[PDB]
Amino acid sequence: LLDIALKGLKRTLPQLEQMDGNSLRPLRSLMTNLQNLNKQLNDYVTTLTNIQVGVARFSQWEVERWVDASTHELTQAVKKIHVIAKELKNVTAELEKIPQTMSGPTLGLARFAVSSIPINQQTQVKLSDGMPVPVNTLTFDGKPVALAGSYPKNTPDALEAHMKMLLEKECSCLVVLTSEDQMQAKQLPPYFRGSYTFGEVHTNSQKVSSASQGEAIDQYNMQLSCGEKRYTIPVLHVKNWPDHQPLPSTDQLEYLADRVKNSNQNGAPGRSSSDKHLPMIHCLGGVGRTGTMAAALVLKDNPHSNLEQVRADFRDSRNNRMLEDASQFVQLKAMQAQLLM
Repeated sequence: LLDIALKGLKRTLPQLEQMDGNSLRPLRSLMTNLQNLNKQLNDYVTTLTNIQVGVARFSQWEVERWVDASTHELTQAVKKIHVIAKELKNVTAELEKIPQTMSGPTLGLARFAVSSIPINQQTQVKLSDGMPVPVNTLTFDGKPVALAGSYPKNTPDALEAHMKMLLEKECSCLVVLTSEDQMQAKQLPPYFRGSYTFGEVHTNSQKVSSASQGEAIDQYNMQLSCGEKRYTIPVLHVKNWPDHQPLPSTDQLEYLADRVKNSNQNGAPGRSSSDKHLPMIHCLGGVGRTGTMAAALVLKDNPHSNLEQVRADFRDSRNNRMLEDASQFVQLKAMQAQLLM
């Protein structure tokens, strides 16, 4: 059955690949092959096929009533169709490679390759329009703890997706762990500092002098704007946390955990959208320091939590690298000890 869903996909793709805007005024075939394939490969396809392309869904291509629109409104669709097709070439390879584990789809928006920093599928964040982002909803003991991702890739599309997510998921706060020296060594965008326009989203972040005085943290107030929507999310930038290492003292971790918890902490217990009002955390890779920070927030919510289960649950909801590095795990243990004392 896949002999068809593969060849009939190894020819239909290059068709959409080569398509213009008005060249839209294969698609019924492409979806046929996919429906046929319909495991870890099917969920990958389900996600892609579910991305909205014209206030609808690619798995619809009401689309006709919409096409007959402006030259501009069709180019934005074709461009979206190029992105999906590009991704689908992955399924082509996975079949042509003839599947228990599959990272969620990355529309080239991910900073690091999934082969190095994988993205668990079922917990991968998706926007209202179903566009997947390189972020995972870390969960411990069945409950979502934070949105962890790698440092946003330096591309207008990746940053636009990052900000859209911040505004839509209404994250309690943004927590950046990379130092000024690391940011200025890998050229990470200080997107959380000034004013930038990333697509349909505008961001204006002003430093909060009163709370950025300490020699360890710079706090900002970030105002995001998109259409009729507005949303301000506090930002916590840690400057004294060297990569691949724990904080200078166990007290600084606890302090860090406190300020993160004491900056928004909104969100309702047992809420249906357990995906909202969570802190968005990132260092360079969304695994090391990011994992620790998140773990530290777990101990503050409940200092009894089994740190080994925290680690195992963080690995099932993002990847195997969460909390690698013994150095940091030892500090967590120390932290828990004080909280228990």
